[PDB]
Amino acid sequence: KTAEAASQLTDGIGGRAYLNSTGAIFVTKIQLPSSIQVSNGTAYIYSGFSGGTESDIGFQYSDKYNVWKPYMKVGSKGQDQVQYLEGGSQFTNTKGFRPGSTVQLTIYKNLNGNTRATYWGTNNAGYNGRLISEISKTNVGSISKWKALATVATTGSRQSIKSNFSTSFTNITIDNKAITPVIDTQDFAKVTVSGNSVSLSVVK
Amino acid sequence: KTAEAASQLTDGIGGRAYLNSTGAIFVTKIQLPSSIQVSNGTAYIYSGFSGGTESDIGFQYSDKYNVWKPYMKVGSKGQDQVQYLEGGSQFTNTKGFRPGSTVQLTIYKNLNGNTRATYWGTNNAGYNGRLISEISKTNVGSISKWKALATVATTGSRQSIKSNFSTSFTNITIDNKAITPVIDTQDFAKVTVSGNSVSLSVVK
Amino acid sequence: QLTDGIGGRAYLNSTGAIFVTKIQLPSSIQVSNGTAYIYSGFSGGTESDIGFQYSDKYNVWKPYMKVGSKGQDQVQYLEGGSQFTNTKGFRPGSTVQLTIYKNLNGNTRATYWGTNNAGYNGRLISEISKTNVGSISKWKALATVATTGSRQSIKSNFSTSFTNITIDNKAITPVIDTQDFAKVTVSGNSVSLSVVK
Amino acid sequence: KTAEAQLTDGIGGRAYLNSTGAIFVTKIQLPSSIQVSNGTAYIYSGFSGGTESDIGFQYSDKYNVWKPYMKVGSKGQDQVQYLEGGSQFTNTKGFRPGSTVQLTIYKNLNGNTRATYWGTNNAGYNGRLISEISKTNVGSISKWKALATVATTGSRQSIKSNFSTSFTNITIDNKAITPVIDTQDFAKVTVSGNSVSLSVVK
Repeated sequence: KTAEAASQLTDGIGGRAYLNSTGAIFVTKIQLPSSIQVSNGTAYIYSGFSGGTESDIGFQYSDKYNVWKPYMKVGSKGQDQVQYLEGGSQFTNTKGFRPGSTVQLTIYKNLNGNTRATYWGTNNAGYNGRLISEISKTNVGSISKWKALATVATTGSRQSIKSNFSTSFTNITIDNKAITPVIDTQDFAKVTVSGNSVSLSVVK
Repeated sequence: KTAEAASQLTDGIGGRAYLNSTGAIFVTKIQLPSSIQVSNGTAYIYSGFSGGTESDIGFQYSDKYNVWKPYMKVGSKGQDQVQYLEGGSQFTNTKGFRPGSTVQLTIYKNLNGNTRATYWGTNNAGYNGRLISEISKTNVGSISKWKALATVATTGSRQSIKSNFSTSFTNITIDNKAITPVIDTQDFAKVTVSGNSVSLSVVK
Repeated sequence: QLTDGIGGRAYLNSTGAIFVTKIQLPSSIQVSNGTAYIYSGFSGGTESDIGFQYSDKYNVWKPYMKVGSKGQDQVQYLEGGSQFTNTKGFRPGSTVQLTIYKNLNGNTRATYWGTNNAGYNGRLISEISKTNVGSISKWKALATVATTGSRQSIKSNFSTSFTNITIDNKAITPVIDTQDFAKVTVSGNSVSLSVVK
Repeated sequence: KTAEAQLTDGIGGRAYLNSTGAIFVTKIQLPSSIQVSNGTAYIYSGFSGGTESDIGFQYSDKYNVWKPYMKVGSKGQDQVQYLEGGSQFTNTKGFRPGSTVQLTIYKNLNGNTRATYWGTNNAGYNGRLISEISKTNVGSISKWKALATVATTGSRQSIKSNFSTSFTNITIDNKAITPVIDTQDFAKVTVSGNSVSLSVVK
C-alpha cells in the first residue's frame, strides 16, 4: 500500500514534492533526521520516479537498530529482489545509515536495463563508504517526473500513527540540471522549498 | 611520543600488562595512588586498546592542582577533541580525581562511531559522581587486545626521571568477562598480577 | 550608554562565577561598515566582553575577549590556538559551547567547544591573567555591529542565538534590555538576536 | 591480495620511480586491445614506504573500459569519492581502450589522497575525473611505482594475457624521473628516460 503516484493509497501520513523532469539520472544529498519518533507504522524518506512505472527508492527507518536502511522498489519488484554490488556488509542487514548524517543518493532509472541506486554515507559504526544497489531487469522506459517524500506508512490504521522527524533533500539535480521541486501533498507535514532543495518535517 | 604499541617510543619508564581480549567494553576499578613523587616527567595511569587503532584512556597527574585529571587519546586525536557530556564542572579544568580514591573506568571502543570513557569517582572536594568523556568519529574497528599502564612520560631525557607511585587495576572485565592481565614490560617498575587485577609501582 | 554601534542586549541577572551557553553563530551575514561581534561577559565592577568577532578577511568568527582594561593583546591560548586563532576561527552556522569563568585562580577563562572552517572539531581554552575579578552584578548577551567611524553608514543583517544558558551550574532566563536596530526574543533560558539595519 | 610492495599472486611488470615527492603526473596510453582470462588486469602508479598505494585503472571485460581504481593503505574502492566527473567515467563508464589519459596523483592534499584523470570515455566524452580518498594522512613516502599486472585470487598458473600500455612524461614535483625496472613476471618492461613501456604476455 503506497500511492506515491498521486492516486489515493498514501496509506499513511507525510509530505511529498514533485521534481518535474523526465531525466534518467537523479542525485541529491539527504539530511537524515538527528532523531525520530514514530509509533504505529514505518518511516520512509525516498525519491523515485512516477508516470509510467513507479519507484520508491531511499531509506526505511529501523527502530530495532536505530538506522536508516537502504530501501528500494521498482514496479512490482521490491526489497527481496534488491541486490547489493558494493558495500553490502557495511550498510545492510543489521547496518544502515546513521541518524543525523548526510547521504548522497544517485539513482539511475535505466542503466543497461537495470535500476541502480548509489549511496555515499556513514553507517552506525562510523564507516564512511559506498553502497551500490540495483534491481535487475526493470527496463524502465518513459517517466513523467521524480518525487521527494517523507512518510510514515502503515498496515494498521493511520489515525493511531504518531510521529515527529524532519529531513532535507539538498542539491537536487536530474541529468545534471538543478530542479526546483513543487509541493504536492502535506498530510501532518510541513514541506518547504527553496531552489533545488526541499525540507520535510512530519509531526503527528 | 608514546609506545603502548609495543615497539619503542616509551619516552619514559613504567609498567605495562596486556589484557588478551578483543571485546568492545572495558571496565575496571582503579585505586589511584595515595602518594606520588614525580620529578622530571609526567605520570600517567591508563588503559586503552591496541592494534588497528591505538588508544591511551585514563588519568594524567596534574602537579599544579594535585589531582588525577582525565586523559584520553584515540588515534591521531587527543585531549583537544575530548568532549565532556556529563560532569565536566566537577572533574575537569582544574579539578580531577583525588589521590588515593577509587575510580570506576568504563571504556567503549565504539559506541556508534564514538569512543566513550565513563568515570565514577571523587574529586578533590569530596564530590562523588560521574564524568562521561568522548571523542567522536574515532570509528574504531578491529582491536587486538586491551592494556593497563602506569608510566612517567617525558619530553626530554628519560635518564633524568625520578618517581615513586603505585596503583592497581582491579575487577577487570571486558564484555562482562573477567580477564587476567599478562605482564608485558617492566622499566623502573614492578608489575604484579592476581586474577583479574594488576598492581604496578613505578620507582626510579 | 556608549554602545558605539547597533545591536541587541539582554541581561542575565545572576552574580555567579561560571557561565555556560552553546551559541549558534549565524549561517549568513552581511556587515557593510562596521565589525560584527557576538559576546557574553559580566557587568558591574570590571566589565568584560567575551565571545566572538567576525573576520571579514577570513570569513570566520574569531575568538574575542576583553576584561576591564586588558584586551585581545593579553589573551593567552592555552589549548587549541593552532586550530581556532590567527587565520582560523569558528565556522559560520555552527554551534559553539562557551564556558566563562569570571575568576579562576585570579584569571578569567573562556573555553569554547566548536568547529573551524576546515571542519576540525575541538577545544579552545582562552584566558586573560591577573584579572582578579571580584563582585559582579549580572551577565550579558549581545549581538552588535560596532564601528569607529559613523554609525548610520552601517548596513547589516545577521541573526544568532545563545541557548541552554547556565550560571553557576544553574541557569537563568534573560531579560531584554536594548534593541538598537535589532530584534531580541527570549524563550526561557534562550535569547534570539537579529541585527537588521 | 597485491604485492606492489610475496603477495604478487599475479603476473606483470613493475618499475620504481626513485623520488619522495608529493605530486606525480604521467600520460598513460591504454592498450587498444587486451586479452586477460583468469584474473583482473591493472595499470597503476602509487607510492611505497610507510603507506602503500595502488592508483590507476582496472580493466572491465563486461564493459570493455579501464575503470578508475584507487586503494590507499587499508581503505579502498568502496571509500573512493568522485568529486567531479563521476557521471562520465564511473559505474559502467570508464576510460576507453587505446586512448591517452593524464593521471595526476596528490599523496597529500589537506590530508586527502587525490587522483585526477583527464581522458575520454567510451562514448567520446573528453573531460576530467577527480577522485579522492579522504583522511589518508599520508606522511613520508619511499618511492613511486609504475605497473601493468594481471592479479588473481585463483591460480596464477591458469592466467593468460596480452596487453601493452605505456607511462609517458613522468614528472614528480615537476622534475622528470627515469623509472628503473624492478620485476618482469611474464612481462617485458622498457625504459627510455621518463617513459616506461609494459607488455604483459602469458
